[PDB]
Amino acid sequence: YRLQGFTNAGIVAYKNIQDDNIVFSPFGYSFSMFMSLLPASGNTRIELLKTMDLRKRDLGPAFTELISGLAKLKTSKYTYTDLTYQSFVDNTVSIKPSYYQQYHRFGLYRLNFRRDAVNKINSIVERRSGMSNVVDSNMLDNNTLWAIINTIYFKGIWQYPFDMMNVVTKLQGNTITIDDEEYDMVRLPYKDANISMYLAIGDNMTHFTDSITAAKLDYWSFQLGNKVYNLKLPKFSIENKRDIKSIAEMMAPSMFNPDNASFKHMTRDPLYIYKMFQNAKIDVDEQGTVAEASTIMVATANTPFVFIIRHDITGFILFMGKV
Amino acid sequence: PFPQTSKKIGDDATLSCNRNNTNDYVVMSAWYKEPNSIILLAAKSDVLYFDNYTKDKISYDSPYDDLVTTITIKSLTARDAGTYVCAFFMTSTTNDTDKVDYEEYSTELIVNT
Amino acid sequence: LPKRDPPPGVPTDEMLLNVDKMHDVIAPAKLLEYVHIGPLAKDKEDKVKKRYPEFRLVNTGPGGLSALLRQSYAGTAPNCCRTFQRTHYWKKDGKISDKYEEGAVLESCWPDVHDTGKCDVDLFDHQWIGSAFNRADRTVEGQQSLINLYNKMQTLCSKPICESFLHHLRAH
Amino acid sequence: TLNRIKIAPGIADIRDKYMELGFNYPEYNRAVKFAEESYTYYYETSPGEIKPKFCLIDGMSIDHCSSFIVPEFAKQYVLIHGEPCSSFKFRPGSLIYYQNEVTPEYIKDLKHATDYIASGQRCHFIKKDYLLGDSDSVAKCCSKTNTKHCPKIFNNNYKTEHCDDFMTGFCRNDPGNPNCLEWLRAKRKPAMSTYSDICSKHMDARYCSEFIRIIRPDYFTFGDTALYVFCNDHKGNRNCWCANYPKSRDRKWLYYNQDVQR
Ligand SMILES: *[C@@H]1O[C@H](CO)[C@@H](O[C@@H]2O[C@H](CO)[C@@H](O[C@@H]3O[C@H](CO[C@H]4O[C@H](CO[C@H]5O[C@H](CO)[C@@H](O)[C@H](O)[C@@H]5O)[C@@H](O)[C@H](O)[C@@H]4O)[C@@H](O)[C@H](O)[C@@H]3O)[C@H](O)[C@H]2NC(C)=O)[C@H](O)[C@H]1NC(C)=O
Ligand SMILES: *[C@@H]1O[C@H](CO[C@@H]2O[C@@H](C)[C@@H](O)[C@@H](O)[C@@H]2O)[C@@H](O)[C@H](O)[C@H]1NC(C)=O
Ligand SMILES: *[C@@H]1O[C@H](CO)[C@@H](O)[C@H](O)[C@H]1NC(C)=O
Ligand SMILES: *[C@@H]1O[C@H](CO)[C@@H](O)[C@H](O)[C@H]1NC(C)=O
Repeated sequence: YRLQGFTNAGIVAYKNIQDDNIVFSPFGYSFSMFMSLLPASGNTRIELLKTMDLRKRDLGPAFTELISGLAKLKTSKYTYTDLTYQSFVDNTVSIKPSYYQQYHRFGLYRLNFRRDAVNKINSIVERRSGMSNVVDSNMLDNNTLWAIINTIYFKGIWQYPFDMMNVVTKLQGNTITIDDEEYDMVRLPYKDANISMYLAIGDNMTHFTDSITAAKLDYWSFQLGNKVYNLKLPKFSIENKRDIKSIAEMMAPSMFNPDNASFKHMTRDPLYIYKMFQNAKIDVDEQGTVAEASTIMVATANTPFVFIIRHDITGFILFMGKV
Repeated sequence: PFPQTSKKIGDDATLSCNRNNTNDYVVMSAWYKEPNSIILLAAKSDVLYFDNYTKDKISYDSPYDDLVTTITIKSLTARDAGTYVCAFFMTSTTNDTDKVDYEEYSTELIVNT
Repeated sequence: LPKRDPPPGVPTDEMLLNVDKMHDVIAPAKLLEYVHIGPLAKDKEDKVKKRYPEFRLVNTGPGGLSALLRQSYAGTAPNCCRTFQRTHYWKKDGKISDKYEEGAVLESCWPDVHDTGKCDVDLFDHQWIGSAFNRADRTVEGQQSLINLYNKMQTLCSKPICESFLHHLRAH
Repeated sequence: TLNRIKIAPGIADIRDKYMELGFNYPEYNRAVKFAEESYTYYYETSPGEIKPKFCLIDGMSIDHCSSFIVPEFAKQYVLIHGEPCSSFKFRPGSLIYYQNEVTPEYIKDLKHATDYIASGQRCHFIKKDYLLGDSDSVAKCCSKTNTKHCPKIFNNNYKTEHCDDFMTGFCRNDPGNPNCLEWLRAKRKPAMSTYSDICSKHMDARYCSEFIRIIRPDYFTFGDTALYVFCNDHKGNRNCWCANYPKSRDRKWLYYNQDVQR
């Protein structure tokens, strides 16, 4: 009924970043954490429901609006979106007969972690989506018995064609005052869709990135108003890869704990997770924008301007970062 | 054991299903092909297409009826001639409870000259 | 407190559509077909449900906007297979008819019923014999009863209807 | 209760307005993101559907949100049960979107305690084929005289049998319309049986000639018997006594056998 706090979980995951090279992907990280509610049970089920303010009667219908959002992101061909999912379960895992047809076609592919398990993970990623080498050699060790994977790909094209590139064009622009601060946010819409790419230039990025939120970003996406403007934008390429483990023990600690892992629906024997890792990307060209991201949750492994990509009405915060 | 509803070359291959219990609330309805294809998934009036499928080959001509889901595949093809996997992922909303109910009624359609 | 009035509505043809004067359109309908009508309230629901035992009424949209969905389509052989023209006849005070009348329950006949063979047994105890070669339905149930009728006719004729069958048996 | 009244109009879109619902209690202090409507949606909102800003209310006339679609193309649209939308009791048709710290539980307690929110479903149009009018309109465009304004399922050059019933009688009264011949090409048995009776009443007309050439090859038996009956009492014909009951330009007055041997 409401995927309200779902986006904020990824937003907060960006907040705890202390660096200067960011392509963070909130949608990829949040999707794996929320939908992992399926095998959770007992103590683990109640803790995640407390997280996102989901009353336990409301599980179920949450999946429905997610489906509506996934379909709504595809409304054309020039600018579209993609999303896939895939998990992994070992042969030695005592899978309940109920699950082997309840969600057989979703995932839960069987394999063995001790016979070229890295290659087994590899062969399924490229079929589901356009990812290339989300895996790494040191991902697995002697205690690996589970895995899970997410994926996002993007493609967009500007509304007003391009004309350090300076463009004289009619557009929406104004000045924003967060708190004793001055930025001139400039909206750059796309074509035949309702998604866009934003801009902002300033000096103290800490006062800017510490309050980024889908809630407040709407309040900044409308103060912009139509009037003739003249902006400059370069071509570049950004990169980021980091870790999420240290920022996860506050939300669902028991999933990592082998003693507190209450996963009693998929399987009865104990099982637990260790870490997770993320690899984000973005490219910039003249015609439009290209964006990409992925996520793994497995045992082991001045004056700049900020870019933000956002859907207009749904609120699914796509990749954000600084240049 | 449902009889195989059969149609002719390139016509309305109108398949159908049916649930048992009315008071149980449907959370999702999906249309698969055996064993794992997911021809298309849907919910309410919004249809989420999978892989290579759009409105030209399958539509959802029961968007304002919740008793039975039906499909109206046009321009029938030999590729479309196969086993079909209906789906009613079920849940109960009387009070707070943990339960899932996967009801399946697989139907076959055969096309020939 | 601001106050605003909705702009003047444009009444589309959906809203003026009436359930009556439609019985030359409702009767022609196949299985699992949603014949859209106007807003049908409970005032007419009982008389239309008896007039249409072949339809389950379902709610389509807001304001009682509904449409009669036909789920079963059976042809009562006592009339249909003998009176070829009547694809939909009524039952007024226990009598078959051809025009629409009030109160008379409506019943149609299975489409191309002579391609199905439902009334072959009833007809046994020019019109239906000519449907032999039009048996392109290829149904498993229909074919077995077809050859049952063919063998029975062949033997009973060997030992008017039989006389005509000899003429039909040129290239059928 | 409610005290703040700031409508806070925007610059990007005049429809986008931000009613600042500032109640007395500090946590009950939120500025919502709603929008109104003042457009004419001759264009399309989403592929196959239209989503205006009018949050329809239960117990109210369904004619409200059919205003905003431009006519002479709205004749293809029908309504459905929309997703549960909340409106303003003081702003009939206002549509509030879910964002910020506003939650359905928070507004549900708001509306239940004090009714400034009108429950309902968002107006939601679905495109399909055209719809049909009355019996006279069935007479008009099924007879292929005005091949517009009615569903293509009727205008499909006599492909489906829904308008078979009426023009059966119309063709019985007058076989003059060439569109009757097109319907004879539709390859249906009830149509052949009914009009062949008209053919058996008057056979000299040329309409019976192409009747033999169109549908008779499919159903030889019924046409041949009816033709045999006509010449039984009408023996004044000068071509129905050639190898017939009263015993090579036209074969309309003969069985299928006689022409093959010659
Ligand atoms: C979300 O984003 C979508 C795009 O993804 C936005 O919709 C676009 O809106 C713009 C501006 O209104 C459109 O741009 C212009 O649209 C015209 C193209 O034709 C349009 O009108 C046709 C009307 O046809 C009528 O009659 C035919 C029968 O002849 C019927 O089939 C129709 O239903 C109509 O009754 C439509 O068929 C056609 O689809 C278009 O709507 C034209 O003036 C210009 O060339 C220009 O393209 C744009 O086409 C819309 N759609 C798309 C896919 O790009 C939408 O507003 C956004 N939602 C928001 C902002 O809330
Ligand atoms: C950017 O400016 C920040 C301002 O402080 C922040 O905002 C004020 C209003 C208070 O809420 C305060 O607690 C916040 O921390 C500085 O903290 C920050 O260091 C500045 N950035 C850099 C890189 O120096
Ligand atoms: C399921 O259907 C069967 C078969 O008619 C019936 O016996 C049973 O009661 C149904 N279950 C319900 C209604 O819960
Ligand atoms: C079901 O029980 C829950 C508490 O467990 C309660 O909130 C709810 O109102 C109950 N439903 C009905 C229909 O009584």
